Amino acid sequence: MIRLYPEQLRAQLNEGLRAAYLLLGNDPLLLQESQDAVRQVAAAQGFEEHHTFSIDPNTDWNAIFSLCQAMSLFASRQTLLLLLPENGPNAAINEQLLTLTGLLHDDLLLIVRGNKLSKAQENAAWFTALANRSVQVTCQTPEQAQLPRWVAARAKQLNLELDDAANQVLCYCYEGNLLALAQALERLSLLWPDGKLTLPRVEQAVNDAAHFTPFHWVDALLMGKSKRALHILQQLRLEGSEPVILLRTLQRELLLLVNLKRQSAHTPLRALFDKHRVWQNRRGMMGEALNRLSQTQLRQAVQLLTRTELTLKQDYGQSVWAELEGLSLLLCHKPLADVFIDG
Amino acid sequence: GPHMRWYPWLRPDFEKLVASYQAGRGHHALLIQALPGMGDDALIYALSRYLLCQQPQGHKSCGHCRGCQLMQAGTHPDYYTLAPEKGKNTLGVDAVREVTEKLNEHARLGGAKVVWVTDAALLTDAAANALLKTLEEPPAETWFFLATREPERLLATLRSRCRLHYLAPPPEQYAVTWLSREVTMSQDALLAALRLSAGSPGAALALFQGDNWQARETLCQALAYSVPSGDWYSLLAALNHEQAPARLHWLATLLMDALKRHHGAAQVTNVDVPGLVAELANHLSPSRLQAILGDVCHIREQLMSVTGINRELLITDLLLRIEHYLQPGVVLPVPHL
Amino acid sequence: GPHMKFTVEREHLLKPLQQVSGPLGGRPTLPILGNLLLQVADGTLSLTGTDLEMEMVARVALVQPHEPGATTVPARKFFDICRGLPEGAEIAVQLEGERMLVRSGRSRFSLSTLPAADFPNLD
Amino acid sequence: GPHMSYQVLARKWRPQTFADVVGQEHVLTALANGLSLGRIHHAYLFSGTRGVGKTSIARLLAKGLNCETGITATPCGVCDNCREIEQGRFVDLIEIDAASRTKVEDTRDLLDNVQYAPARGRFKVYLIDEVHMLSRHSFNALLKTLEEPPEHVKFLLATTDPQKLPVTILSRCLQFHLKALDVEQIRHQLEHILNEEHIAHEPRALQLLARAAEGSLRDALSLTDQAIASGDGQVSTQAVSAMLGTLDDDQALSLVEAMVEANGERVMALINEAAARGIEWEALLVEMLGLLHRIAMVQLSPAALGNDMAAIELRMRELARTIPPTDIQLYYQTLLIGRKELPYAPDRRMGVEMTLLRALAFHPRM
Amino acid sequence: GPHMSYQVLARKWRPQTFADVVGQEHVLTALANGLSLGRIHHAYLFSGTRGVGKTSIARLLAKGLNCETGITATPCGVCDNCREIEQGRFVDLIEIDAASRTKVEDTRDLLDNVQYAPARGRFKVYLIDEVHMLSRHSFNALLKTLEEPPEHVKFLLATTDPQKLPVTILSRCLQFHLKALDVEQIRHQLEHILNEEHIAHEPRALQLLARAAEGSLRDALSLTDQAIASGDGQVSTQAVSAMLGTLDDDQALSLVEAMVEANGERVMALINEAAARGIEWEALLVEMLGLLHRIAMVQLSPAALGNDMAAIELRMRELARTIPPTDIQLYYQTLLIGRKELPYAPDRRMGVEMTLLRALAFHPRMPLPEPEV
Amino acid sequence: GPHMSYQVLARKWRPQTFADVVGQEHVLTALANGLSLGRIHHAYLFSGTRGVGKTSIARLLAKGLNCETGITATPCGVCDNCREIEQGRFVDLIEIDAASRTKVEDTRDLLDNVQYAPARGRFKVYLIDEVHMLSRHSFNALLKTLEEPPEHVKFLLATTDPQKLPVTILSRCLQFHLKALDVEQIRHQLEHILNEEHIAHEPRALQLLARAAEGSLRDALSLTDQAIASGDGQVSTQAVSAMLGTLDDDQALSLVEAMVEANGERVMALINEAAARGIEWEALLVEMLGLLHRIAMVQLSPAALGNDMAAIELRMRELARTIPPTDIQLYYQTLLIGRKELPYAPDRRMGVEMTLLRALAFHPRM
DNA sequence: TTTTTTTATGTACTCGTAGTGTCTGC
Ligand SMILES: Nc1ncnc2c1ncn2[C@@H]1O[C@H](COP(=O)(O)OP(=O)(O)O)[C@@H](O)[C@H]1O
Ligand SMILES: Nc1ncnc2c1ncn2[C@@H]1O[C@H](COP(=O)(O)OP(=O)(O)O)[C@@H](O)[C@H]1O
Ligand SMILES: Nc1ncnc2c1ncn2[C@@H]1O[C@H](COP(=O)(O)OP(=O)(O)O)[C@@H](O)[C@H]1O
Ligand code: BEF
Ligand code: BEF
Ligand code: BEF
Ligand SMILES: [Mg+2]
Ligand SMILES: [Mg+2]
Ligand SMILES: [Zn+2]
Ligand SMILES: [Zn+2]
Ligand SMILES: [Zn+2]
Ligand SMILES: [Zn+2]
Repeated sequence: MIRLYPEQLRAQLNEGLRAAYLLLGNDPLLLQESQDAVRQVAAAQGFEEHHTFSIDPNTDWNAIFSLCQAMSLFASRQTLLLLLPENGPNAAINEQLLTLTGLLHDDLLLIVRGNKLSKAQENAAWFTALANRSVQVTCQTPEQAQLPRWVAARAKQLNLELDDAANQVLCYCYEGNLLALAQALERLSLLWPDGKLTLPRVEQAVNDAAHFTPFHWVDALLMGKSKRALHILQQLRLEGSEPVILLRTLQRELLLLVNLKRQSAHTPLRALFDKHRVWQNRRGMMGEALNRLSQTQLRQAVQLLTRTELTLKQDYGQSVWAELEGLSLLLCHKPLADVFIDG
Repeated sequence: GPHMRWYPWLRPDFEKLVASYQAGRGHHALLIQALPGMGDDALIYALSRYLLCQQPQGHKSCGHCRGCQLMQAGTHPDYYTLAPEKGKNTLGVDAVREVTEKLNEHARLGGAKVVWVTDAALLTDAAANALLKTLEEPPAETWFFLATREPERLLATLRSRCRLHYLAPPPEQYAVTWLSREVTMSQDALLAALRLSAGSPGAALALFQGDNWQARETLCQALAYSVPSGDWYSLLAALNHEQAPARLHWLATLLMDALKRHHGAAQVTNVDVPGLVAELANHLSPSRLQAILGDVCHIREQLMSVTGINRELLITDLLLRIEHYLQPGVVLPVPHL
Repeated sequence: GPHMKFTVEREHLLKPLQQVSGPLGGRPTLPILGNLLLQVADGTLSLTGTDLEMEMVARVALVQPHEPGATTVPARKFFDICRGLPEGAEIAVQLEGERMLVRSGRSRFSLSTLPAADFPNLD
Repeated sequence: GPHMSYQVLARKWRPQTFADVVGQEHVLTALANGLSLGRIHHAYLFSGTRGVGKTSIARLLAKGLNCETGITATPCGVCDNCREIEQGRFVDLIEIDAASRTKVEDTRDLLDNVQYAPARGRFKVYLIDEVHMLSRHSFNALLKTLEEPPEHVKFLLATTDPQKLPVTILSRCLQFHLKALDVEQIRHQLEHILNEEHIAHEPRALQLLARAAEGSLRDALSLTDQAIASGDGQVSTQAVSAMLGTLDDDQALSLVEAMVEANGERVMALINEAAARGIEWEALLVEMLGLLHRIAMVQLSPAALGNDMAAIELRMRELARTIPPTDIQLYYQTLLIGRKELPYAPDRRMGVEMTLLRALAFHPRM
Repeated sequence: GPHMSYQVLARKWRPQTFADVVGQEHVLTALANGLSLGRIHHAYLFSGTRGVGKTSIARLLAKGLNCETGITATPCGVCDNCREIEQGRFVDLIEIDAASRTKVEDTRDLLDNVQYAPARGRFKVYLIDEVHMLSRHSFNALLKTLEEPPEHVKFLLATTDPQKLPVTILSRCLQFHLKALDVEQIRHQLEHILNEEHIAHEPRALQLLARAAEGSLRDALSLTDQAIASGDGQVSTQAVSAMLGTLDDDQALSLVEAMVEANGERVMALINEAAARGIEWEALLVEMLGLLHRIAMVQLSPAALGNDMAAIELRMRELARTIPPTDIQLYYQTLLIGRKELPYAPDRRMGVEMTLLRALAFHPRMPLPEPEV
Repeated sequence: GPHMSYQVLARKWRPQTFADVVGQEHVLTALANGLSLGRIHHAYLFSGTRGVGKTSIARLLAKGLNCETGITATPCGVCDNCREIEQGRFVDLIEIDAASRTKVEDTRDLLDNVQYAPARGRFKVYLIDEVHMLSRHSFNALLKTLEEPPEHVKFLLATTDPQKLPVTILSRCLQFHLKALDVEQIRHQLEHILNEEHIAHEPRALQLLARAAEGSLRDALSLTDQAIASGDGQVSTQAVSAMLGTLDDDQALSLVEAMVEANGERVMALINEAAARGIEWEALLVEMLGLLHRIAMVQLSPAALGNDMAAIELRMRELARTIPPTDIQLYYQTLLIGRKELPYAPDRRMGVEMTLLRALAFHPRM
């Protein structure tokens, strides 16, 4: 199994088509781009007839197997496409994929599109049977730090000049939404075909259609970026995510921070992080937070968190969205008034 | 498993209650105010055995008629039970509605009908309201049985339409004798368990049978460690569990006994653990002890009442607020009118 | 517009109605495409049914006094009226305002129509 | 079989004629005047606390509306329609257990059939019981029908909690507030029915039942049936006293005098003794509330005291002679809050202990 | 009058002319001017509290737009269309109880038949009552029809809480908010109705009915019907006061005056008198709280008393001239706490009495003296 | 119907050329450059705020794509199909209200109509309005059609809520997001139509209409039509101000403005106006608490103001800058206590007024 | 580099299945 990124696919595709291609990632844009490149190269190499299927307990599997085992009157080369569910390949789906690999043939090219593969998913034997001769493509969304480099690289690929300001604006407005980022890049390239993009040109045709996760909010709170935390919170509210998800995601980390701040009086943070399986980036963020947070701030944060939880669960109130800004402004560097933490 | 474990203290009441049904003048709705695990379920089961029996005698079921056999097997077309669904501690309105709609048709075996709700305190407002009218004017030969921790906790409308029977707990000496017969342990711990169970022998016996006694010992040790130092956060390790309200109640009883010892009350709920209560009494002032007790009981009530609440956050915040109260110069809460 | 009239037998009308019903009756793309287009010309009757890509037209001979007009009447309702009449009874049809009147032996119906100007036709 | 299951008093003694109704004179007068004068409405909403008689009043109104004698203020009770509606087989009267048929599908299905004619009676009466349990969609489905129903249909809503109804529903109905029955009315009704059924009783027991029923005839009747079952066919004072929960001893006054003196030792000893006697804690707290109320009342105005019980009121005069009014007021407030939060306690005894410890903490030194 | 079977006060006196509406002037003028100028929008939403005239105004607009004569703001009472719409079952108006047609499967059927020409009249008036009850798919179906409807279709949308509508629906149509009626307008309408029905009435009873109506005329008129029932067909101060379950101030003013003067004996005597009358004890506390709140009103601004309390106005002002605002704060808070604690008192009379005792004992100017030491 | 004035301004003033759409340059220029330079996508998905021009711009795209004078941004409007698209119906422009045709049984027929060659124009144009309400199976069918679109068809989907669409549909559509129109653009447009409709107007009335438009030009046009109605064919400042005051719903923010300003008469007048509208009082207190919390968050950091409160951004910013935090905390405490005590009040109106009076007593004016 | 959500009841909506009315060349 050759594991690759969408940057390196072209050369591999020029090396020669592989029996199976597994497009796996959480990013729609990179998955679609890799799929388009694979299909274009296959069409160049004779693969003319394309078939698409969706994996589902409602999938007519017999039709898929017959198509994989039936020759066509025209364009004998065939491409099979599958769309993995959000849960990935289930055990029954794993057996179905094993049977499909058993019927894999030279004249048939197989493409798989779906979310990331969890360890158990590739543990299943069909994955290894494919990996004996296949290529896997990890289309994972670049993190916050890696976004400007990718945006600049794509801009240079698309033959348009981007400065630091426009790149920063695009990164701030389209994070986790690379599809909309490429839509905006096309929009700006077509709006002004001069190829030079600066702050005044890009500040017009860019909206804040970002896509975030609760982990982004928690990491923003940990790093102390109050403005970024508020941006993530507002974006998540506009998206419609359940506030209880945010409450739990913050609660786990906040309880860990409280315990580690309590324990820091006897043991340095280096051993404390290793005690409870804290990862390296998480180790750095947590160390920064524990150094920039006292006991009183953590206690007030927990008090506000439990007040918000009580408001949400027993009163069924709609003030949790506004109250979460209280935590956002309390954790970073700013103590809040007593009445807004208890009452 | 657990079944109709008849208890001696139900004997004077059961013989009475069946009499109210022997003359045929009994109320269709009998709400039993009995402490949990004290024996309300067994009494209701025996009463239903008498009621559904086609050929009964005296104060017990024949055990020979087909109704008795079907009742023993656990299946009967005229014996409906209303219990919380597996994994959920509530009684939905859908089950009550289905039962009420089934009551329209006649009894299959030609006898009477029994609808027994396991715990009326777990009724959802919609379910209790759907049961209101069915309770009021049931069809011919229909019998309702309800059990509750507290009758006043029920809906003010449902409880009105029901004859209320109170099962008096046995005197403390009789209960301690019964549990000494059942369990071979010290008298001090047994009396402490009986007082913890509000005098209900069944709840204390269940506490001893389960791992709750080990948990109480661990919590007492944690309190012993934490009282002089104020390291109340460690109590979380002993407090966070699926039975957190019981342990919060144990802590509340310990604070009760500390306040009593400061006031010098002759008898205490925690007689088996004098060292911990003495340490709590001397180390903590009564003014802050009252605030800690009130906050602990408030957290217990919040944890019990609102379903889906997170035990971790509530218990952690309670411990942190207690630690904050321990520090001098901090305002204390006052009960609200 | 107005003054259009039919006088047709059920036997000479039922079968062309079945032929022109086709796919009509279901929810259409446009509200008009549920109505058969009724036309009179040179003493013959034209039934038209359209699906934005189909057009089935049935011609019926007329030997009765009439008038060369046009209208659009709901397919299901008109077919049910023409089917429920007694066997051999003659249907007399006219128009007034936006109401198309159907008459048989001691029987009268009024149906809501649409102007022929809005009916789509294949170019 | 004349419905043997009716042996329960709450099912047998519901009134069948306007004259049989006890209390509720204002709503009865309004209904009688409306029926006699012809000022008939199409949406009556009888709202009040539980066990007051709004369902029975609504059924009597339906009987009066659908009687073959005419639109009479006093139903005959013997006509074919009256007998049928007593049997419950009357088609023209529809009783909706809205706490069970709360879905909107059933409400819409019912409202689509309002246009049809009644089978036998003049009016197609709709007895919607426990209206507040309907879904919001079910409420909003009723607006057009309640505004302008046909002349042959009438809605008789009956809720125990009018404030949960949408204002658009309260706006279309004649609201009849069923006043809670007084102690005297309950006592007289209980005496009348018990003497009708030839049941041994004592006037003091009836007074206790009326006072402890909390202004409801159904509660008093259920307590009477409980007393009958407990006392073997007689409503004896001792049995009902041990059942409802009474304080014949002066332990309440001793508890008050120990607490107001900040004597925690005596307070806890008295609590232990009372628990050893199986005291009912809520009745105990009620007695302390009454004692403190009388103490404050005599503190304001001399005499006008618990002259009923001279023995304790002498010591009460001493207490009113010593204790400042503010301490009495705060003690009463704390006892009341403890009674309020008594259900929200792991044990009733523990709740009373909480209340008394809070009372002690106000003046622990003095 | 005729009063054929007394077909309910609410239904009988529904407005039939644009001059008969009790004074929603801000919408009446707009509709009359739009009808006169020919600016007939194809969609507008009536909103406002209960029983104000939204449905009645919608019927009036359908009257004006369906009249045989030219489109006028003064529909005729002889017109065949006007008579039919008054009696209902009109050909053009389509009474659509949206609460009974929430499902989109019915809104789609409505939309399928929108293009058919009306049988009579000019505008096929779609009157949708309780619009906020429609399901989301129903609203989205209504969207494009409301944006570009047929030239002979007008939409008559009415609801109680317009905020529940999707915002684009609010955008596609005009908005008319019908303000709740003032007390004087309600009283004048009640006087008109009772005079036309020839029923004896008194000014105080009608003022009380208007006050208890809370700004909604349908409540006022149902309450007037219930008061007529309570009396022997006659509206009087005693009958309405008994029916509403309240006291006509005064008594409560004496209560609050004895409260502020620390005259506990008078407080107890007035409580005994109220018990003799047998009024609701919670009503006593509610009325005392209301009078204290009105005295606070007067304390803030002199022009805080309406004509309704004029009967005691000269008295009430004097209360605001002597009680410092902090004392009225303490009084109001104590009475509110007493009302909070009343349901848990040993007896309702006991709770009210203890509340009065606490109010007078905590009086700063005249506190209850400590007994001996 | 009668007389030309019946034409609704939301319908008659429908833009017909790209020079008529206003405030959407970032989409108009992109469409023009794409049409002129030959760059084209399989489908174009429009999105943004209500009443901004998504459907109008989609119709303009349909006009431009299907003019026989070449695929161009600016259609002539003289030839047959340009007029047929606007006046009457054009055969090759398929307009589908997806809200009316959510079920897959209609989208299946629609995609069975894509394999047929266009009649008049070169490009078969599909305009699907409110595409966010199609069913999931209909979305699957639409995705299947979009996977391999024939060269003679180009889709146009217009919607208000883009978040509901499948990500696989967004991936193949070049979404154009239209920003809410600025106040100045709305005012200039309203002045343009009013001057070209022979309707008198006054600049302050136009500014009020633009501010009340909330950014949607359709709202501005509807309020303009109502303002003309409220009066005699004249947009007077007094009539417009009265109409907006009648329709205004920001009682809470103006009320907290007056409360912090310590203007008791203004607070009472605002409470009167809120009572006239039947505003829920508990909801009013909840909104006021939310506003106070938000302004405190603004005081802590200016980033607390998101795009959700752009309408009232300036007022809240200025009331944050001018007011010390201590007054904010005291007012929040007073309002929270008042909301706690609101249910146990003689009525909600007097309870909320009493809470406001309590708040006004802190730091009053001379 | 793997990590996070409360319930109880009700109200629509859209789709396959499933069972049945009815009726047309079979
Ligand atoms: N006004 C009354 N007159 C006579 N009996 C009454 C009255 N009110 C209640 N009751 C008694 O209470 C029982 C239940 O009355 P019910 O009318 O159901 O009260 P509710 O209003 O709470 O439904 C009746 O069976 C009757 O015995
Ligand atoms: N403005 C008004 N003028 C005259 N009568 C009114 C008015 N508002 C309400 N009413 C009375 O209320 C009855 C019903 O009013 P309605 O318009 O249905 O209120 P709603 O807005 O709640 O539907 C009418 O028949 C009429 O008697
Ligand atoms: N940008 C704009 N320029 C001109 N008129 C507009 C604009 N946006 C909205 N309108 C007006 O609103 C009416 C409806 O516009 P429409 O584009 O259908 O809004 P929507 O985005 O909600 O579908 C149009 O007829 C036009 O009068
Ligand atoms: F208990 Be009743 F129906 F209000
Ligand atoms: F009662 Be109305 F139509 F709101
Ligand atoms: F108002 Be748009 F067409 F969504
Ligand atoms: Mg009832
Ligand atoms: Mg209406
Ligand atoms: Zn048996
Ligand atoms: Zn009769
Ligand atoms: Zn007319
Ligand atoms: Zn052209």
